[PDB]
Amino acid sequence: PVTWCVRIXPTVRCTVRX
Repeated sequence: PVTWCVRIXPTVRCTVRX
């Protein structure tokens, strides 16, 4: 249920963990 929006260089990604 937790979303982790991290960025790798200029690209942002939201990895959802539960």
